Amino acid sequence: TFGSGEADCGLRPLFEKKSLEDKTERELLESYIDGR
Amino acid sequence: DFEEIPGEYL
Amino acid sequence: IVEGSDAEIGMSPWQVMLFRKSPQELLCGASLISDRWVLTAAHCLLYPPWDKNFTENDLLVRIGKHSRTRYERNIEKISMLEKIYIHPRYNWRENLDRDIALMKLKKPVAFSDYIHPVCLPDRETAASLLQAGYKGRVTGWGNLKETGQPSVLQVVNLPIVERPVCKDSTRIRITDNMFCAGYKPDEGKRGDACEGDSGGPFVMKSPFNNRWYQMGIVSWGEGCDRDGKYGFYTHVFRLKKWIQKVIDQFGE
Ligand SMILES: CC1=C[C@@H](C(=O)NC[C@H]2CC[C@H](C(=N)N)CC2)n2c(=O)n(CC(c3ccccc3)c3ccccc3)c(=O)n2C1
Ligand code: NA
Repeated sequence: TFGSGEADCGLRPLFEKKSLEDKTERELLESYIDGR
Repeated sequence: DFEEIPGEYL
Repeated sequence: IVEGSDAEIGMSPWQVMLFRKSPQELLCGASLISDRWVLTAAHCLLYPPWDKNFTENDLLVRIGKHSRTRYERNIEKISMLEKIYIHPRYNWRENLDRDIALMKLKKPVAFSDYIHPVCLPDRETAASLLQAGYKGRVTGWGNLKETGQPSVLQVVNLPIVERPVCKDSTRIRITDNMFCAGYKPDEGKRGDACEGDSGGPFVMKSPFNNRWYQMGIVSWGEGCDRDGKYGFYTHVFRLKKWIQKVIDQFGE
């Protein structure tokens, strides 16, 4: 909702939930100087 | 330009 | 979105189409932060200067959408706004400071492969993330060129720009509730949000819990994809307090 949203907030059924990556996610991760 | 919506919506 | 790419299916599940019933046309972008609450730009709803004043009646909400034009038959769900809440100190008269609004659906929306909400940030998310250079992502069904229209929902990843640049790029008075985004011309990389992009989200994926958060709300700018020009976004974090206020006041 709020406080870092809802709960299942921001986990996409179609990527995250099945551990599939979209074609440009990397881009971003590589900017927060490369992810987790 | 928009395709028609289910009237149930209006 | 100017010089962007087509969305992938299920890539942006929180995305919403602000749809005007009559005539039948998209009015903006927007986002599902919950199964009963949508976050847009206050200017998608009120703009006296332009004789804009959407009442709940004038609107329907479309979620699950990928294709702009077509009714997405078994994929999307269409909602009716129950209530609208404009940011009390939203400044339409000047610089669109606090461009933020909430819309509470007449009934709970159902989560799915195509419909699932974005996180709203905490103080520490925002800290680690909204740092110049860090990339975020914008989506819309808006203009493809300052001066076509997409067939499919559009995507574009843009670097957060250092405050000073924001400022020396315009004549408009920027506030702390604002952040700007894009490439510098040095940078030779393109992409802007554009007309009909308002209300959509500027999201970044946390690299800590690798959750997707809405950093921004597409607000304003000058032209679309103009050199030495940036897109300005409402600062969600900055308004989060306003945000639990109304949700825990009359909400889901
Ligand atoms: C309701 C409106 C919302 C919004 C909009 O087009 N929003 C939709 C688009 C705008 C362009 C975008 C972009 N290139 N990223 C992103 C989303 N906005 C503007 O940006 N201007 C233009 C703008 C402007 C005018 C003079 C100098 C620089 C920029 C502006 C901004 C704040 C206050 C007034 C006018 C304006 O007149 N309005 C009125
Ligand atoms: Na540019």
